[PDB]
Amino acid sequence: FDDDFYEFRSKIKELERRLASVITQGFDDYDTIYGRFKLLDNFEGLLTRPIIADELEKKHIVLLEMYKQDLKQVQSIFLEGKQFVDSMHENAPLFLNMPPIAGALTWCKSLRDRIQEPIEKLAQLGQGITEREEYKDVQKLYTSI
Amino acid sequence: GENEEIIGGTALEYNVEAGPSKFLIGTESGSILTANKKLKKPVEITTRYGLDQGRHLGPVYSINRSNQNPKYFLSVGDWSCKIWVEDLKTPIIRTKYHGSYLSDGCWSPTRSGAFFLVRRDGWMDVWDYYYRQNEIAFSHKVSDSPLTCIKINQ
Amino acid sequence: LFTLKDLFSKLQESQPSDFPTLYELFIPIMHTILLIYNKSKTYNQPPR
Amino acid sequence: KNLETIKKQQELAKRQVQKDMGSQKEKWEKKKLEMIETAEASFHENLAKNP
Repeated sequence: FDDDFYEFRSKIKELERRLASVITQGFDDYDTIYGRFKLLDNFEGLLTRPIIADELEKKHIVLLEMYKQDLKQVQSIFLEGKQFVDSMHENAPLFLNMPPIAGALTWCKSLRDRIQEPIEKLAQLGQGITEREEYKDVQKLYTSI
Repeated sequence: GENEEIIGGTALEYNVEAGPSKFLIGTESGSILTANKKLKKPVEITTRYGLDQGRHLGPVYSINRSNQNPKYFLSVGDWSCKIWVEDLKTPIIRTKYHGSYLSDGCWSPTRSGAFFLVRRDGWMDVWDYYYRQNEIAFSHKVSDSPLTCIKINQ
Repeated sequence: LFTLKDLFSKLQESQPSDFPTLYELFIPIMHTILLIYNKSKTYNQPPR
Repeated sequence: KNLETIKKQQELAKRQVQKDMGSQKEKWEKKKLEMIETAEASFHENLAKNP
């Protein structure tokens, strides 16, 4: 049996390397923080202990970089918009018939809601993502926005 | 239940292949309802597309369904267009975010694959799903002034 | 004779469940064996 | 269809972990073991008294 285990263990180690390669292809595809977080959830029960976890550690760093770009991009849209909202110009962030005051609050809410969805997802990830210095830099940016 | 709030019907979609039964209605809050008219009870609001996950961040300004495949319909809410299926609650394909909001968007009557969005930035942008699902097929500046509507020749 | 009663608890088992309760019953079966060492005293071959 | 089934499993998984979970479990098992140890101790004394 011990010999039959070693044969089966080798086949599994070959299989776990093919899975890790398929996950990396599938992650290099979606190209959206949402689409990628959805992929993980499918394999959340299908993590093969440490061999997948070694791949996830690299994957976790890429997600944090993606959320910075969106967060930075929203900030740049907010600053440009904020000027137009207060001004009440034609072609403003305010969408169709709203009040010039309530429209701002609904606009601001829509941005605030966009940023807040990934954070509630990031909290669910394990492997001490909070302890990583990269995550801490994103949270500090988020708070200021 | 008991919580009844009256929310503004921002878009309406109706097709021959869907039939006179279904009327697909988009709202200000971001949800999409379906009103099946009956000769029995004067009206019924059957399905609730994106009560939970699919909720758009702004009002659903345009809905449309492909003439080739009427099961599949897209709704062009806020920054990001989405695509749905005629029973399911949550959207099948979310397509990116964009520079500024989206005012309108429609399928090609001829071709099932490609559908055209128009941004309030000024640009039109085309998503041809036959070739690529990740990026835009081609974008095109129409005017420096925003784009409030698109329509395509059937 | 005391171990034959302990073995009777195990030998009786029809290979159904057991391990759930026998894991509980093992600790006391051990506690009996310890007391057996003290009681005999002149127990020849206590290391065998 | 699949994402929903896995999302349902996560809801069921949270319960299965902390729905059948009861406060003070290991301590109760130790107290049950103690009563069996005292019973065996009384049986060996009775087996000592017979001889």
